[PDB]
Amino acid sequence: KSVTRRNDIPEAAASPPSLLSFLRKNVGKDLSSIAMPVTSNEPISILQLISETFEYAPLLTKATQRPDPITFVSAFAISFLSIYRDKTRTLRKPFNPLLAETFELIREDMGFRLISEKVSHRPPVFAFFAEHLDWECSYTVTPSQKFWGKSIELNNEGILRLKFKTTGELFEWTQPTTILKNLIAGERYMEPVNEFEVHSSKGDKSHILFDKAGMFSGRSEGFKVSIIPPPSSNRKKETLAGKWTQSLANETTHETIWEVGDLVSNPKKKYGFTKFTANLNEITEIEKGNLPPTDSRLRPDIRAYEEGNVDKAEEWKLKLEQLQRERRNKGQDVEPKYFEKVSKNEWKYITGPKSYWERRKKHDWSDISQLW
Repeated sequence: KSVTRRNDIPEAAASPPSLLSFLRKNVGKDLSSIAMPVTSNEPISILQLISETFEYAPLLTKATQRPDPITFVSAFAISFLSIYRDKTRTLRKPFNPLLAETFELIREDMGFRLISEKVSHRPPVFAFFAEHLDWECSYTVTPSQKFWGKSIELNNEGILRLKFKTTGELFEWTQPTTILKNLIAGERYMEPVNEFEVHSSKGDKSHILFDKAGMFSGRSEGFKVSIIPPPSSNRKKETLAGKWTQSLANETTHETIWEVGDLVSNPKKKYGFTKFTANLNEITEIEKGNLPPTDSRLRPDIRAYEEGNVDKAEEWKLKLEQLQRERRNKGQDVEPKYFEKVSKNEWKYITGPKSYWERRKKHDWSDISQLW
């Protein structure tokens, strides 16, 4: 089957405040814990933002059908950076999810479904489990940030664990470090820095290096990928090259491996959102009447903000934060329901009759409290 998606969002209803303005007043605790006006946000939650990691999920499906899978897994690993191609996207940040807030994403068109939940508040920890007939991916992540004096370093702490359900081959990697520049003056923007590697359980390794730029060459957009197969294997060494803002190709054959999709119309007025981003917070026939009380699509502050009702969005943002603080101080914080902690910095999807997907089949949410 299929569903018609909006592929668009209302234009931003307010001008973007300056992040630096808040950094100077909160010298110490960074962003995630700082009381920010709703105007500093974009209309999605962090769970929805991280779900964009799967915008190009078909690359994973293609990987399970190719002899050199790490080439496509590498493309997939780098692809998420493309959401920042329109610098407008770097002006605001997603809403901080509430503890126990969830976000499901079923994309029949790409053959996968994803479920996510905020499993810890201090520090923030988000758990993700994406499944396709031929692959699945787990991720326990904690976003982090540290200003270097003029620029801020952004990182997602946690290993993305991909598993081919066809062969069992595993791939792992930590998302690359990115930097937010021009916080003082000019047009703010983000760019990846340093390098990172993707590792296969079969020995293969991929080394991704981003071009260095920090004084003239403008925003760094290019990168190179060196594929190194293990010895005694029939796979050979290969190199890939491209720009995370546009495409990636095999340097030897010049064959295109990945290309960016579309942004919404007039993106400068719509947070620089991709069509995929614009579709994250939409309730379609897929979700209607099937969501637990905790889905990000049900948050009133995000919804009001999306629809341009700023004053109401601010009031709701404060209200949700206040309700959570009250629950917390009483020692009555809500416990996550769909993931279980297996170790330090590692959560795992709970299977069984009370799993998210099993509950969804029968609207079994009677034991799920209303966070707002």
